[PDB]
Amino acid sequence: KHKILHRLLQDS
Amino acid sequence: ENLYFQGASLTEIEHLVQSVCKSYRETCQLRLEDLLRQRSNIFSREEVTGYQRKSMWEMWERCAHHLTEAIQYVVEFAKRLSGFMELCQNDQIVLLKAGAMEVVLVRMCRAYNADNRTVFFEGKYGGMELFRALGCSELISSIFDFSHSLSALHFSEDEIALYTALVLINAHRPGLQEKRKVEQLQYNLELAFHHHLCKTHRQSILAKLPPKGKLRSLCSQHVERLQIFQHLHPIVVQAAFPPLYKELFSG
Ligand SMILES: COc1ccc([C@@H](NC(=O)C2=CCC(=O)N=C2)C(=O)Nc2ccc(C(C)C)cc2)cc1
Ligand code: NA
Repeated sequence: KHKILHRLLQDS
Repeated sequence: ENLYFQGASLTEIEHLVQSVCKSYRETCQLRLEDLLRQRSNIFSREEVTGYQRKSMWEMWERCAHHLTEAIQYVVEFAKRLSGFMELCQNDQIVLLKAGAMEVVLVRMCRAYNADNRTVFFEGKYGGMELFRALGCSELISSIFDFSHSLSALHFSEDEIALYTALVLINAHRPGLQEKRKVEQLQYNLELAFHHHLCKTHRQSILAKLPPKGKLRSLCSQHVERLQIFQHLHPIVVQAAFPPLYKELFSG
């Protein structure tokens, strides 16, 4: 899933 | 895609040093000067007893939260790290899943006082006896011993910055799609770290640094102790453990 990690990485 | 994905000159290695040190300064979570001043603020015998009297599930949840908060600052450190955002999304996740916890364990030595063997936890300094309710004395003692051995190196903030960037940018992590790109990034970061040590006459610490298997063993023990806790309190993990924690350490 990696939902939170993807979000943290995308959130600029 | 990035200068540090190819061979870099001395001047570019010098810039990389300043870049890593800056990225770390902006993401270190806790100020070293605040940690050093708080060394006198130690938990009372009554406070230690109160933590020992807490249920296993409550201590696990408090510890999983604080660890999760520390990992968020590591994610921000990775994002500001020269070359990291130029890697693909799979590789960024691979590097953070394998390395975030290892970076937190290295960062931890700053919050650890070798003089009285205490760690900074929830506003004060406490010994390992504070975590007795967790029921994983081997893992806790191993983390304390590791922080104790790192404390003996007397790392500066700049050295922590550079070493910690290397802990994260590890081209040998299983699952890397752009292994050659990670390898070149690791090489330049190795050069930046060794250059700063050369410049500050601190190359003597190279032989005294922990073996890479020591950080992996601590992480493997963490995941193992999590599974034992999960068996005993599965609804505690599912309902009360941070989603980021479960994503990295459960699956
Ligand atoms: C960046 O390095 C650190 C980050 C956090 C801490 C400690 N913070 C807290 O206890 C905390 C309190 C309240 C809050 O909202 N968030 C965090 C920390 O997490 N300490 C710590 C020390 C040892 C362990 C293990 C040995 C169990 C776990 C946590 C220490 C060093
Ligand atoms: Na220390």
